[PDB]
Amino acid sequence: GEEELAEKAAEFARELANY
Repeated sequence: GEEELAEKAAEFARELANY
């Protein structure tokens, strides 16, 4: 399914909040 596509966008997000 598309579970690796969520872990990649889910992380770029965590770094997006630190900015």
